[PDB]
Amino acid sequence: ASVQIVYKAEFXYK
Amino acid sequence: ASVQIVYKAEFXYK
Repeated sequence: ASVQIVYKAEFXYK
Repeated sequence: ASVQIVYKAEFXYK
């Protein structure tokens, strides 16, 4: 599992 | 369409 952070504007493990 | 930047570790419009 890993930390995932997304910037798409909006900005958030699995 | 919009800019998308992802951090998952690795770090990249659609």
